[PDB]
Amino acid sequence: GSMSYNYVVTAQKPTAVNGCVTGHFTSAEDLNLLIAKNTRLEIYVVTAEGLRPVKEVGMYGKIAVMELFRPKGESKDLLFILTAKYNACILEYKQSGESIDIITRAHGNVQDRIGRPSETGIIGIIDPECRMIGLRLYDGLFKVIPLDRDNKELKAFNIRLEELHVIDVKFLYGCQAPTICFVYQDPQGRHVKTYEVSLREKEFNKGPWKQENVEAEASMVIAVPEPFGGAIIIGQESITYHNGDKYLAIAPPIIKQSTIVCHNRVDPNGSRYLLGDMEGRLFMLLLEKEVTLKDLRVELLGETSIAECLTYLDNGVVFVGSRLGDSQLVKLNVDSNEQGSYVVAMETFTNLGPIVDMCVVDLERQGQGQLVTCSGAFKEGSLRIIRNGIGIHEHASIDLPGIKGLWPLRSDPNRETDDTLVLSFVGQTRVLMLNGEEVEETELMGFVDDQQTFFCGNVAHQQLIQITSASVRLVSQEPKALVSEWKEPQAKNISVASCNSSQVVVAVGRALYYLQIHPQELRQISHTEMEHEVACLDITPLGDSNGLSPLCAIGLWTDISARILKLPSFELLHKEMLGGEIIPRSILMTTFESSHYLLCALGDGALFYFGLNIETGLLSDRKKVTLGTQPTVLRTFRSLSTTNVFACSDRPTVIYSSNHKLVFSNVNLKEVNYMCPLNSDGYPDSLALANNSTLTIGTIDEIQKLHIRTVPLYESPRKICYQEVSQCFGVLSSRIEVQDTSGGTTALRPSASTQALSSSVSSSKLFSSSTAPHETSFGEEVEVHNLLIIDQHTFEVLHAHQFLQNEYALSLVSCKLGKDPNTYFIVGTAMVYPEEAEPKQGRIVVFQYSDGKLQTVAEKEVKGAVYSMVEFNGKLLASINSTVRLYEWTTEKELRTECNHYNNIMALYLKTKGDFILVGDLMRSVLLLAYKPMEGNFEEIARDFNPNWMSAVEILDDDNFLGAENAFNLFVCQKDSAATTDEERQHLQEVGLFHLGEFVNVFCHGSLVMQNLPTQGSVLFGTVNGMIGLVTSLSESWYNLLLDMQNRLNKVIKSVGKIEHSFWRSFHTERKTEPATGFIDGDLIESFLDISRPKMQEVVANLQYDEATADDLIKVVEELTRIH
Amino acid sequence: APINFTSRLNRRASFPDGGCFDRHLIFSRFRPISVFREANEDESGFTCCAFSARERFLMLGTCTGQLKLYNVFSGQEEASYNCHNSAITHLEPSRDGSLLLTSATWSQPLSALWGMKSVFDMKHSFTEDHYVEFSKHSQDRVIGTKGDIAHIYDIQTGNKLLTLFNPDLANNYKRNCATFNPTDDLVLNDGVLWDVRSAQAIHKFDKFNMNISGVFHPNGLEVIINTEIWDLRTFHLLHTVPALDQCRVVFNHTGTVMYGAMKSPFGSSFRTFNATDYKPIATIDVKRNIFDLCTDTKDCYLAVIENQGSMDALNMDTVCRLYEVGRQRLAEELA
Amino acid sequence: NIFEMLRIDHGLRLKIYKDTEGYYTIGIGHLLTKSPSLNAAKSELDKAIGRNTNGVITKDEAEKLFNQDVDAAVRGILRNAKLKPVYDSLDAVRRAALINMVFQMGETGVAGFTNSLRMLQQKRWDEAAVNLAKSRWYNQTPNRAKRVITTFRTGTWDAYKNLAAAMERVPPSHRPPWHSRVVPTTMQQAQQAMWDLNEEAEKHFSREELRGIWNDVTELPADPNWTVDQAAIACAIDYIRRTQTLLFRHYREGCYH
Ligand SMILES: [Zn+2]
Repeated sequence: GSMSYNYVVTAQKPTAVNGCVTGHFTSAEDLNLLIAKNTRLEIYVVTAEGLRPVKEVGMYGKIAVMELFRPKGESKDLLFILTAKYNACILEYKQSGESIDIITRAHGNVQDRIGRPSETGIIGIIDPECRMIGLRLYDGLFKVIPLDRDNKELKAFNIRLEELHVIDVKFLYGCQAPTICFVYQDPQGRHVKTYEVSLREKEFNKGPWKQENVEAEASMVIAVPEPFGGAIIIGQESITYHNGDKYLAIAPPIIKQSTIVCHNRVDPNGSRYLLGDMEGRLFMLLLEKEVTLKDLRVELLGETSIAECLTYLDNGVVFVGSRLGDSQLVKLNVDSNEQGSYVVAMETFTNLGPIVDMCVVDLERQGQGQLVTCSGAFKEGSLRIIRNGIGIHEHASIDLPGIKGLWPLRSDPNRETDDTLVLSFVGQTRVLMLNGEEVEETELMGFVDDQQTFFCGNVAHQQLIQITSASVRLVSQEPKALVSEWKEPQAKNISVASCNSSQVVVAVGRALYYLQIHPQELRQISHTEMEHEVACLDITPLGDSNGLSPLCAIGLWTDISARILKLPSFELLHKEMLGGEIIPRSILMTTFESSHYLLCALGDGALFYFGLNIETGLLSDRKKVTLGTQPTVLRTFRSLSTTNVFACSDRPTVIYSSNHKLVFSNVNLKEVNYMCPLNSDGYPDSLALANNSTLTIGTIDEIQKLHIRTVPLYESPRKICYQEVSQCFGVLSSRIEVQDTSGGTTALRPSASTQALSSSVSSSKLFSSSTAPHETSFGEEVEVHNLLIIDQHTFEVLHAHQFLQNEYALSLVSCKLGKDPNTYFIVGTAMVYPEEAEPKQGRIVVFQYSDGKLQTVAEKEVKGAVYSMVEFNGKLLASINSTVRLYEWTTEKELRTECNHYNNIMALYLKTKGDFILVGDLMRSVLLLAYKPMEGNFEEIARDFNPNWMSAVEILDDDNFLGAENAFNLFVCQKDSAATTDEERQHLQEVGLFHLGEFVNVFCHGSLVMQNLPTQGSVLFGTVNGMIGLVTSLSESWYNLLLDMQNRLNKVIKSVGKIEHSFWRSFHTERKTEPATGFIDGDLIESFLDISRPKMQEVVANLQYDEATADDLIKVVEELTRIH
Repeated sequence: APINFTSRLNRRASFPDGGCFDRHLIFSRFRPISVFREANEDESGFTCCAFSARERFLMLGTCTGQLKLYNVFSGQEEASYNCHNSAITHLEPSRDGSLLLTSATWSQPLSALWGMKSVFDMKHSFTEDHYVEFSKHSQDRVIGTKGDIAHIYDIQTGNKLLTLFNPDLANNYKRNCATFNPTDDLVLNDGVLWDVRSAQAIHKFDKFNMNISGVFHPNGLEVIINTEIWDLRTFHLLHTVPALDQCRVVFNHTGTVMYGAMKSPFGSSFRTFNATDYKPIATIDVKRNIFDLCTDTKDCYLAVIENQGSMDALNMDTVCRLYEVGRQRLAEELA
Repeated sequence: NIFEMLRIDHGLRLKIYKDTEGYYTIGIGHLLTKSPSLNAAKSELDKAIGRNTNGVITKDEAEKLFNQDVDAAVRGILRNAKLKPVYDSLDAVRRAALINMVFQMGETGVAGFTNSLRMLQQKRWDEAAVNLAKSRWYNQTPNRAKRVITTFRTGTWDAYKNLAAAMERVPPSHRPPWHSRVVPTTMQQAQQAMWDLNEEAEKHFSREELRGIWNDVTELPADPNWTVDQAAIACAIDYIRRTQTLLFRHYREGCYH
């Protein structure tokens, strides 16, 4: 049989919050906040500071239940987690001094092989006595896990539950025996019922109080603690309380507006509760006591992010866990503000989910794509620009133009910190003092100002040098006088300069002079004439720590040579002839991770870097990369004990090392020309840069990360595409409006489509005669859909075009068609009427955005929803409900159909390569078409008949097709053109399977790493949880090596909850479960770099490839990390 | 749970019942794509249909006891076998693809078990069992029916492991067919629930029907006798559905859709139902008399065995027609 | 790689098994003995292969057994009047494809393709491929044949490289029943079957009813080509189809007899 060889790695961890819980998990004394982000568990200690990050762990499972509990006899809380695949575990947090480990106290899989998973999903509850764990996994069953300390395998037992449709369930407080309280639904209505749980008989007994008949939409039960006990039950219009025979009901009008979806106890007395609803409102539910419960009261506090879950921490601080928007740390105030809100945001946490659509664009530089995502759901909806690089923390900005040089200089020998700074301008020099935070002009006498400074700094013997166009000037410090001065004999101009603590090398034309710095003396040590004119110099002392360099790096004119000379003889030790005929402008010797290199940037952006031996001067292992066009200035700075080289150019770059492979990482700035480190008393561990107009000072981060810029929209973005020629993005969005007594609709809040710079509304008469459907009622919601034209620089909404009433904008393409040279925005729509099973009407609408105005170019009525559109060889390929249709763009500028395909249930997803078309179906997974141009119609090449409920598709190459489906699995199909029969030839065999644990909405070819000059292809993908992943191809050589690595890693790495990695990654649906094939778990491979080197040795044993040591595979895995 | 599909699809991408609405759309559509005719016959004699274990072939029994297997992709006959001396009335291959159960009309043996690895031969015969069926959980045993009696055999020894009958509780159902529950722990025969380990009758359901014996729902929670749905735990009547009256009821592989098929005495249509709440999805009217139907495990194809011509005419020409599930013909299609 | 070739064309089994005649076999179709004793088979394998095996061998064992079968088969070709000419005419790869054929249909059955082998010798490969497909050998086992023929045509193993998992297969057909419409049969046989079926049929229907079916059947037009015997046998077969169909529908409707 056949097989594919793919590899998938995480570029961005999931950011949505699926659950959060509070308690005492790291110790009995301090207060923890636990966050579940689908697959990762984050532990924090609550502080007055905010949240102290303590430990983040990951699991081989989707966290479906997460609840803390304290068994009697235990000093601090234990953690119960249940996986979506039904892995159950109990966890304890142990800190062995400096090291932290979460130990698995009990574990097992609680799955019934015949079970109907419930409507409201997995529910996990623990009684107040910590005497059991209750699971509602399936209908008609209630699983029970006794919690006495023998139960190290979480052995469970089911109880037949008569009521088959349970909405929510909780254990009650203050009960004689363990008692569950649940809302359930039957043909009479929905109701509240109680049972006692007999653990020793393993059955249900009659509950404390009778059943009552609750609200039609009662959806959550709250267990009220003692002394009151009982249950609160939240519905869409009422909040009720239930106990022995006590009962109260309130129906405040405020809560009818939106469904309350989560809740949280504030105080252990149960007198106050937080309630969050689906449009972001935060309520306080107050139970009035007398003593007994007199009444219930709802009070609106303000607005948060749409909350998936809430947890009150302490001192009025509330964590808002969001999955439709950013998570928040929020403060409840006693006093309201202007607007009457008690809710004040303290801290925002980035959430990319849901990623509904995305695209890759090379906006700022060339060769390094950014992702622009459609993120968030309703008032949280936004665009997110995802850029790879290193960011600076600006702390100052002065508009001093025309800087040519910059140096950090210490002023007072008695102190350890840089507290002066000197700048070079064309022809002359200024000095500024750096007291405090803000700077002001000085001059330290002994320094010139009539000539252009080429260098200055702290030199040996408590004194300072400054080299200019006509002098080396040496200045003592404590008297601060001009204490020695050099000059070329015939007084020519100093062209090039270089210097360190003890040494000076300067050039005048083809000459070099080597001078030593001794007390009050510039001693000229030696002189030489170079073959050709001197372009650049460097004497940075490397290696064996002397302070005095035996080497001089030099770049020359007229032969593009980099030469390493020996001091003081100027002996030629090495001559590297470089490529081309433009001068080297900057040469530098440095050491990265205890290894010496020679760097030399030429004028045309190019930069070679050799291995340099600091004892023999050999230049080896020549490598070349390009870093822009403006010639590059090299300049060194260290961080903790590491060192880095900041490469000034039109594209600033930071060069460092990572496992002995050099990193070239983009800097998030415009164009930096000159740079230095500056550790001031007011700018510790900072930098200083000059952008040709301004001089900026700030802090830089250590390693490169993903950087996210957020454009709020306050609407739901749905699709995005980029128009290069009009330097803007096209974005489809919808907002929710509510019908009012006027008969029309009202938006809840301003948003992108209601605040555009210009705007239009559809003139189409295309659905006038068609039937008038069920009219909308007052107070009901409707969707208004819009094409947004968004500027690629300011991200302002330049234009908003409102579509027809009841029209959904479903798909979007930017392209040119036929002979027409205009670039158009093309939009596929559906007429969506809420009572109708499926749209039977739709439009394809051609717009163009020219000279700041959007015009409707053409229109085409179709017979259903246009889910997908792709530019196909100057033609428009579209899917209308179950047909795939190819359109031609006539010279009259109308769409005219060329051919149809009809073998679909619902053609949701389209991708193309060449004349091939990949179709993704609602239920019948994927299908391959070919356009036959000598007949002008479609040929169906092959199908996959398996019932995969597709959510996104992608063509990896002419033979391989990637699929994602609604059960969080990936698969790859292959056609076999070289098959001996038509039956074989027309069947796509699934040759790759993998459980991702995310739900994928979009694939697209692209990469967030710069690629100049192990792995083929780059497909990015976005998920509902905001996780961004990467899929790529491997040879069979690499796949077999890393598959071997994976099984070896799995025996060594401990998994939280003791979940088998092969069980986690197994392809799993309710139709079948199979082990993964054809997929390397890149996240597992990368965790190799994090294990201890003992563990690292144990994995590598008994292993050979082109033996194998621990170091060979660090070079492999480190190389693999560079794809993202 | 928005009624319109397009609203549900959008909500899925950003804010994930809807699967029920999806099934109402999918399993209301059947477009015919292929007809299978018995080779070398002016009037086909097919009586029974089932899919191959890997469903590459359509297994078609004939009125003269033959079993003819056709390639689904090409329609060409692949193999023929001699099984009985009367019309095949039932077919059931094993999941592993190693064995097959057959049932005849009047010849003896009425039922048999056949190997399907390298040589199609009889493994064991069930001489007077007119209906025969595998155990559900592990396909290790065979359950056959003789009138009101149930017999359980072992698929390797062939020997009768036990016999279930209780003349005091029996309902003497016309079309009685004994069957296992999905766990093989229980057996329903003649409207009477049996505990297999203890060979004891657990419960006798009341008789509101004359023909239908009853089936276990694949969810393990309900028992479907004709038009009556009994809670498997409490034995209370959960629903009554008049549409299931006298219908052979099949479940799709995942147990979320229920098929049912019925002057002339036979039926012209089959109905689909949401298996989880029994609401009807669609009534698909073939213009012809139907005698068998079966689905594949992929919910891709539905094979129906249809009598060609007028309904009351009852011609002999009986073919098998393939439908593709979830698929429809548009007006623009028919040109 | 003639071993691998036949591992895919014929199959390899490592535990003793029975072939389609009931004889004991191991490896790739290596007949151990025609005896019905498994112990007689287990000892022939124990002498053939070096050690005592208890009827289980590993691939390296089977290939040693296979190559001797190939060795034995080429000695049969090398000593054949109609096959030694063309066996010497081919290189290693293309003679391993003729060894493939003699393994299938016997070296005497291969000797039948007289003008097919004449073209092979003459090295006329494309023309030999087209005439080779016009045989029941091709039409019965088309998979195997067209992969051996591509070996004859091109001198490579390409029809055997990177293949996909074999599609589901199904046991060979039984021998056709007496009422098969191309295999002939007798009148007593046709007459007896009606008599047999009528035992059952008369329990459910009157004789006037059954005669109506006989009448209905014999009043349809027949081949002007048929003999009176062939026409009468055709009437019996249609009668049996009709009546069995009526019995099937009767039981489905419900038989209270
Ligand atoms: Zn009868």
